[PDB]
Amino acid sequence: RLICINDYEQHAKSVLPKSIYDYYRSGANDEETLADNIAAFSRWKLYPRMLRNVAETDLSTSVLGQRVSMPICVGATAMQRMAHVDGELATVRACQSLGTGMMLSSWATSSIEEVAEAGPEALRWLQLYIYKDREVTKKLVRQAEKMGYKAIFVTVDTPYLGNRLDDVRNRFKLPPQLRMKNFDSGLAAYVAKAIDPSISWEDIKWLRRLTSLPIVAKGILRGDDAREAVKHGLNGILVSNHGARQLDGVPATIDVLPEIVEAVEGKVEVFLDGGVRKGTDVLKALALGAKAVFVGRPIVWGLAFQGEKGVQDVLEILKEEFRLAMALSGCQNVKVIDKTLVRK
Ligand SMILES: Cc1cc2nc3c(=O)[nH]c(=O)nc-3n(C[C@H](O)[C@H](O)[C@H](O)COP(=O)(O)O)c2cc1C
Ligand SMILES: CN(C[C@@H]1CCOC1)c1ncncc1Cl
Repeated sequence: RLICINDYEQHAKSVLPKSIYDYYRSGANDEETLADNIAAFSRWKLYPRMLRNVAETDLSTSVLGQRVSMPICVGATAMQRMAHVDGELATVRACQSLGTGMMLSSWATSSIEEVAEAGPEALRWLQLYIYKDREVTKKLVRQAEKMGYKAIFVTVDTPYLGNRLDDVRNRFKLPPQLRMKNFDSGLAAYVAKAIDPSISWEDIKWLRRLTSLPIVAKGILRGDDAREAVKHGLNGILVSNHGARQLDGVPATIDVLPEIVEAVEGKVEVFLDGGVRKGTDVLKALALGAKAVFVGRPIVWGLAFQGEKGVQDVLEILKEEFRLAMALSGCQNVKVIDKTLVRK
């Protein structure tokens, strides 16, 4: 049956209710950036070196000083219990098995404590939204700290929710038995009531003062903004267009990655998400300077197939495709993945 990430999506479309599949699949508006996040990877060509001795491939690396088994981590995707009854608990258990890290949504269908209890040994980070209620926001940060999460990924590209046309058509809502457990389109309305469209760099200053955990700015697409994040004492940039779900017609993340890596001058780690489906996508991102990549939708498709086992399968497929791509390119380890491997 399922031997690559595309097969898991096709499986998920066959088993999920349409409204849930569309919620997960959709991009904003005409979905131009959604297509481009994938197409852009294909424009970057690989220039492999031969005869480098690749018997001993080492995929291991580090994210914000913490060791991981591979530069492939789980990104925040809301409401995972819609895909499988065990939701985020299935995901964290898979991450612990694989030795990689999980970024937990602020809009998870499982709580910060529940997830730390299901994956105590797993590397775990919290994705944070700035709620208009700063007390709620602070409590999330404090819970993350108490529960052994290792970083905060603050999402900065969502002052309002993007317009995903299928969600509006299907009047998207959570199924009845589920809740966001830490507290038109139903989600757009929620965001407008709950999430602060006023946030500015002053609020980044507040958050930097609030916690000593590493903080990564998630959703940066300009070099100037990346340089402002470095100025504010943040510890990494996640180059992201929010899975093409926010402003449509922004570039692919793999296309803006080199500008952001250049802009930060090595002062903080730069990560990428958006369109990662294959081991060669991971290799291209690392050649262009990313430390690691995050995967969103592929994880949800793994849950839809088989909960924890299906998440483990998806991560193992990406791991083995990445191993093979490194080997065929002449790369023994991630430290030797260099800029001459790629050209557009
Ligand atoms: C169904 C879905 C739910 C998402 N939920 C969140 C969220 O709660 N918080 C967040 O910051 N980003 C959210 N994202 C954005 C993801 O963190 C990530 O940027 C994106 O999925 C990466 O692209 P990919 O799906 O092509 O791998 C979501 C993405 C999807 C597809
Ligand atoms: C044994 N494998 C997996 C290959 C993938 C195709 O057939 C076997 C590897 N082991 C060490 N370094 C790299 C690789 Cl790709």
